[PDB]
Amino acid sequence: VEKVFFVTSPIYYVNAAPHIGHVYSTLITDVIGRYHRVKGERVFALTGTDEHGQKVAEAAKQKQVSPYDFTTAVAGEFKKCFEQMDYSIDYFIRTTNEQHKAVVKELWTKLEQKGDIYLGRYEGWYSISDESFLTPQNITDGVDKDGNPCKVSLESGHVVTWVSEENYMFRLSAFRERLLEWYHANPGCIVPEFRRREVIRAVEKGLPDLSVSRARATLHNWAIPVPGNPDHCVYVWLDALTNYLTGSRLRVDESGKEVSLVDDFNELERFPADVHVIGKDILKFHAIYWPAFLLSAGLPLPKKIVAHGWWTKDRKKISKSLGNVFDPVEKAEEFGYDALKYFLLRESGFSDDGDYSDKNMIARLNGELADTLGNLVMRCTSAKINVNGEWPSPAAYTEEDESLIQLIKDLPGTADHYYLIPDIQKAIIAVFDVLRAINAYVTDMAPWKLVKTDPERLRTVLYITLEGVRVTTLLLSPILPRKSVVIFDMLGVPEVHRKGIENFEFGAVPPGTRLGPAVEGEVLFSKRSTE
Ligand code: MET
Repeated sequence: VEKVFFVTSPIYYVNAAPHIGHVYSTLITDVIGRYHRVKGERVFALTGTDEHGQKVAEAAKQKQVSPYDFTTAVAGEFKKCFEQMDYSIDYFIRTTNEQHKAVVKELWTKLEQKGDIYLGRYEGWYSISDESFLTPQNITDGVDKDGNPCKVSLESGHVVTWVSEENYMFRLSAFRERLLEWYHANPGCIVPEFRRREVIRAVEKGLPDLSVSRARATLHNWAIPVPGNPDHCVYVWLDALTNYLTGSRLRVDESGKEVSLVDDFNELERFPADVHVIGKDILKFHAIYWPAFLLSAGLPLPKKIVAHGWWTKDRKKISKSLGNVFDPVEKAEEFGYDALKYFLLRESGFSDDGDYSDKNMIARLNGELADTLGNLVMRCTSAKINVNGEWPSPAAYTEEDESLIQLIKDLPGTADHYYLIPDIQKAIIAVFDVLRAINAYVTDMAPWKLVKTDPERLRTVLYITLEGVRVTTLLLSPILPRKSVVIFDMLGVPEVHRKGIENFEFGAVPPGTRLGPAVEGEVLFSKRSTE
């Protein structure tokens, strides 16, 4: 089936200013989308803010201003942050959006008409901070804003409160068997595999029904009224997850504003999501609740959920209160935007909780970006080595030559598979293995000596090196969007050859193609010292 490739980030709570986690989640969403665009597919990448709920309402009361004003301000900080980060997200959705509210009421009504919503009670623990229902097994003793004996979440250490309310209940218990068939029928639907095994384990045990409304007073009336019952507000998470459906139904003008909400998702060809990017902390909502609502509603399920780990800086937890900040915009202004993105995507894979340090950041920048990639691009474009500033016509290939060409021919297929898992770390590693090999070959052939000893041999070496750099750069273009463009400009690659699977093939740029012009004292990535 040919559709718009639909990739999403979570929509983030606006209780506080944007930080590394949100930037990271959205970066992953952005990269996946960028990769599919270079394959020449239609893409719709979505991000946004989760604006209702007790959490956010209470954060706005502590700042002493109205929820409308608070949400709008912090939403503006998220937008500015994501604009500053230089993503290519197609739409930014806000749950306060009036068209989103409409979609929630449709979905709610669908679940009701299906017989999957009844009036009951929830008597149990709740984490306001995580907007999450918890069982006694998932709580323990801790301390509060005072240092008094309270209870807290085992998942996140946030304070939990006991809740005893008449609530509308969704019949989650009835979807155990269908969710299990879904996980087994699609054994790559949740990534990484161990997180997938976690979900199955939990659903195997049993599922209780889920509260999907709350008494209106508890939410400080900052939520979507339940259709036909204004005493209840819709569960912030049922509201939030619906953003994926809403976004799938919004037509967006060139400027980025929503102009229209279609009746049927099939109209825009986006739903269901091909990949939901999320953090491990919200897996249950996406892998258990969401598919269950969708099955209830008769809507198609997503194809993949990819769930990633948390970040630390210098092996310490990130918190401005604890005196350990990690400002991405600041670190990007220092070391470069593409470099920072590279590091975040290279340093840790999804199954791990990565660790930033200035030490390790400078090591990768210098080692991989400058010494391996940058160095190689300057060599094959240098006036010393490439005396005509053109793509030379290759002569006969040696066996060594071919060993390298084979690695390059194989690289796209391999990088492709990793991008589609998705496993961006392994895609990057694959590309740089090929880059290390090209460097080894260039050291080995010593083209600088060939300039005078064997010009005919130089043509071959130089052509392979150029083509290896082009192909590796193309495949890195979702990771280094701006730098890939500089590289292609230096290689003088025509625009048409900078995307499309046609240009994954070795030899797509003809000999005779002219290099771009040099600039006095230019460098791709410049090295930073070890303080
Ligand atoms: C439907 S994704 C909701 C995610 C939630 N607002 C968070 O910040 O964790």
